[PDB]
This record gives sequence, C-alpha cells and structure tokens, in this order.
Amino acid sequence: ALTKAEMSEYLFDKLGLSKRDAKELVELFFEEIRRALENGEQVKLSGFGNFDLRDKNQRPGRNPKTGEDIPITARRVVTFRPGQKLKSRVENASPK
DNA sequence: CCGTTTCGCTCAAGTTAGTATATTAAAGCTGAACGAGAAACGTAAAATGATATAAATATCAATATATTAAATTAGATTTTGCATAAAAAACAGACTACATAATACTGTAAAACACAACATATGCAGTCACTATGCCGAC
Repeated sequence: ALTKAEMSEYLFDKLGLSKRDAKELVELFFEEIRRALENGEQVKLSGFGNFDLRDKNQRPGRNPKTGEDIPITARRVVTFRPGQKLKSRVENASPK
C-alpha cells in the first residue's frame, strides 16, 4: 500500500531531492490539507478529487451486535468526491 | 469749493566710510540614453458545476478478533571527510654542440658635384600702338 515512506523515496529518485526535504514535503503535503479541512475550507484538487465537509445531524442508530438503539450524535465528517479524471483511471483497475 | 505756495521726493553731481583673495584637489547634482526576468492578461480548451429520481450504495453505533503498515530502535556497513607519502613526471640548474646575427676587414664599382669653355633661348631693356573715356570746351 502506497505510504509516506514510498512517497518520499519516489521524490528522491525522481526529482533528485534529498531524503530530508522529501520526507518533509510529504508530511507538509497532507498536513496543509488537514489544516484546510479543520478550518472549514474545501480542498479542490484538480485531477484527483475534492475533500468536502458535511455537517451531519443527530440520527437514530444502534448496537450492531445486540441491537440496542442508540442515537448517533451529530458531527462534521470529511468526504471525498473522486473527479471524473481519476475515476476513469480506476474503472478498469484490478485488486493487487 | 478751487487756487497758490510750501513741503515731501527723487534725480544728479560731489565728499567719505569699509573691507581684503587665487588656485589647486576632489567631489556632488542631475537631464538623458541604455539593458533583462517575472506576473498580470486574455483567448481557447479541458474539467466541473447544473439538474433531478427511483434504485443502489454508503452512513455508523458498540465490541470481539485476526491482520499489518511502519515508526522505533539496534546493530551492521557502505559512504564520506582528510591526509600521508612515494612512484613518476615536470623543469630549473649546467654545458657542450650547432646554426646564426653583429661585427672585423679586405676588395671594387660608381654615385654626386665642382670646375670651365661655349651655345643661346628667354627675360629684361626700351619705344610705339591698342582701346576708350577723361579734361577741357561748348551747350
């Protein structure tokens, strides 16, 4: 699974950047995104998708195991709407 | 109310009162002509907002249980900063050998011009005409 380690190694042998700046950019990359989502700002990444923020209202829930109905408290979760460009590059994919 | 004469003013020509600099040396000011990189603009193309509805898929609480990416070490090793020193090649420090200019000295033709008797065209020496109104005389 693609992770920080692999991403840093990529920019290393690709852009020719030191492992220091590379490992730092990968962190600041996702960091800046979270700082925009926590503030309430939308993240529109062209050719990749969008990170929306929808405020859900308290709706009825329960205990999947037993079956005790427990109301799910309202909260602001983050969503991800994959663009049409990325989708087309994942349509004929194959789990590996 | 008006006119006439004195007085406040400025122009014009004498009679006095006051202060004193030139080159070096090195800048400093400012009108005008000279020479690139980065971002705001803009038309055009690509991705996305627009739009809605029954059916399909994701939304998620509360907890047991197998799975796994990956920071956290912890020991292994290429990688990296830094000289040390000798084999090997560069290159002044010598020197005779060799071909080459500045110079030493003899050998010979000829440039460059005074000196002197003639030869004679040409400029200078001496006099009259060419070319056209003065001066003098009348109108």
